Amino acid sequence: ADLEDNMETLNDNLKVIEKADNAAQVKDALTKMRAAALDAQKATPPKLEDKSPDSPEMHDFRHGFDILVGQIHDALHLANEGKVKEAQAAAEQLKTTCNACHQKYR
Amino acid sequence: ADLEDNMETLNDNLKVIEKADNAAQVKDALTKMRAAALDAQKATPPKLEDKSPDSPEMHDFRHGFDILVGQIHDALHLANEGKVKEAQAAAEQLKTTCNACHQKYR
Amino acid sequence: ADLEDNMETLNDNLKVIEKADNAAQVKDALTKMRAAALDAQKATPPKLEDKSPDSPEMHDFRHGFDILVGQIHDALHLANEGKVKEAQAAAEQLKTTCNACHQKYR
Amino acid sequence: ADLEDNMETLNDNLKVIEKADNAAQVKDALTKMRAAALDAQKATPPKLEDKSPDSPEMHDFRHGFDILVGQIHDALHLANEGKVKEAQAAAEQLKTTCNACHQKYR
Ligand code: HEM
Ligand code: HEM
Ligand code: HEM
Ligand code: HEM
Ligand SMILES: [Ca+2]
Ligand SMILES: [Ca+2]
Ligand SMILES: [Ca+2]
Ligand SMILES: [Ca+2]
Ligand SMILES: [Ca+2]
Ligand SMILES: [Ca+2]
Ligand SMILES: [Cu+2]
Ligand SMILES: [Cu+2]
Ligand SMILES: [Cu+2]
Ligand SMILES: [Cu+2]
Repeated sequence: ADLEDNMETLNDNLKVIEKADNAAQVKDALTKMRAAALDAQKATPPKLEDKSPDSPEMHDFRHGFDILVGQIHDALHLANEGKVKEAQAAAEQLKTTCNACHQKYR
Repeated sequence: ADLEDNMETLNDNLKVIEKADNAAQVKDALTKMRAAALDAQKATPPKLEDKSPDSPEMHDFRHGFDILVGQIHDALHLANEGKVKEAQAAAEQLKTTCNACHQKYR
Repeated sequence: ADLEDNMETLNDNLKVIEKADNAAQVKDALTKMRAAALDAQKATPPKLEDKSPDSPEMHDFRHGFDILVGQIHDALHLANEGKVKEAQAAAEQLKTTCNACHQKYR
Repeated sequence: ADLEDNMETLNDNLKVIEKADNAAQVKDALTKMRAAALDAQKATPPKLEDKSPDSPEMHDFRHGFDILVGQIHDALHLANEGKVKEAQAAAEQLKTTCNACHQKYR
């Protein structure tokens, strides 16, 4: 799985979550998103390939995934409580984080 | 200040950003919006007055401002970089967060 | 309050959490800690008093409080599950965030 | 890599850090520790092999690595700044987290 595969996984599972009916479905999808986000975190994206590995952009890029992983964690806790709609609402709000990184680095 | 006063401050400064010509103007407005958003986050809106404090609705309400504050943060970084048009675009994109909360709780 | 009082409030409420008998007590202390952290966030620390307000040091100083606030939120959620023992553990573990900011800026 | 291989990497790099006479070398070693800790967080340890992942011990276990990675991150930043003494100090303080987990789950 490269960065592009990780992004497919994140995108697909956000949709799985908003379509889901029960807490197990949401938990399973969030867990897949967590793995994909942790995987993507070490990647050098195409738009930063020509920058220093030690650049502020690469630092910030990696931190974008820390934010995303943190928020997935909080959503996963809601799903573990069986709070389907609250967990779905939290997953929906990950989109701001997806967008924030895309605006800078995609 | 109270919730509605915070909301007027958010709306007024969005208009200020829209009309701004330089990065200082935008930075000042975003700074004011951050403070308004943080104040608003502690409020109990009229439609949730008779809901419990850790209720799904109050939890969701508070988290809406977390999302808004994060978006202000990113817009403020652009204004800090002297990127007026980019910061204005980011400020514009805030509106979906305003809209989403209004749809539920206003 | 000033920065020093905010710091005493953080310390004192950690003690309150360690000693707590129930979830309400934990929630109340965590809530106080959030307020203290957000107040401290607005302060200029002695070690950075002569630096610019948008300096990378001031930027990082302010963000240290965001990390702390996020961890307080997570702890509050455990208390709200009635998981007092786990919430107490999470609160004790906040100390690494305290210590990290201290190494740089205290 | 498995739990034990990652743990040896962690221990090896701590010794490297303490041996080192320069910040740049410390930075190199901390980077490898960060990768190793993150690769270890996936694991179920022998002593908790009977538990589910959601259990209080396994939740506490997983968060142990979040604490460690956050500390490695802060150490890395001090090394980035060419602060050899501060980074080495931060590194040796990692052991408290190493030991706190061992005391409970090794
Ligand atoms: C759940 C949140 C996210 C979703 C749903 C998501 C979704 C996607 C999708 C579908 C793509 C490929 C389609 C396209 O290029 O337009 C993509 C690309 C990309 N994303 Fe994300 N993303 C998320 C979070 C993030 C985050 C947090 C970062 C940075 C920290 C990021 C960085 C990138 C980059 C650099 C690309 C371009 C990859 C390439 O061109 O190979 N994404 N994202
Ligand atoms: C930049 C984004 C936002 C803007 C520009 C904005 C603006 C406004 C305005 C102009 C009002 C009219 C109410 C009045 O002043 O009497 C209002 C009300 C309200 N807004 Fe927002 N808002 C924003 C974000 C949010 C968010 C994120 C939430 C919830 C998470 C929210 C919740 C509410 C509520 C509950 C009211 C009704 C208050 C009352 O009736 O006293 N707003 N907002
Ligand atoms: C719950 C975690 C924390 C605890 C228990 C705590 C506790 C304390 C205490 C007891 C002091 C000494 C107060 C005095 O001199 O009167 C202090 C000082 C200080 N703390 Fe913290 N703190 C925490 C988190 C933080 C964080 C996250 C930051 C930075 C983001 C921070 C920045 C500072 C600074 C800059 C001082 C020096 C204050 C001065 O000299 O005026 N603290 N803290
Ligand atoms: C930098 C800090 C750390 C160091 C230096 C360290 C060191 C070690 C070493 C050398 C081993 C023995 C590996 C072997 O079998 O050859 C070990 C095992 C172990 N460590 Fe750590 N560790 C650290 C962090 C942690 C953390 C944060 C946790 C828990 C969150 C943890 C939990 C464990 C457990 C459960 C074992 C038993 C492995 C087994 O028997 O399969 N360690 N550690
Ligand atoms: Ca697909
Ligand atoms: Ca939608
Ligand atoms: Ca009013
Ligand atoms: Ca008014
Ligand atoms: Ca007691
Ligand atoms: Ca969190
Ligand atoms: Cu960093
Ligand atoms: Cu929450
Ligand atoms: Cu920032
Ligand atoms: Cu957790």
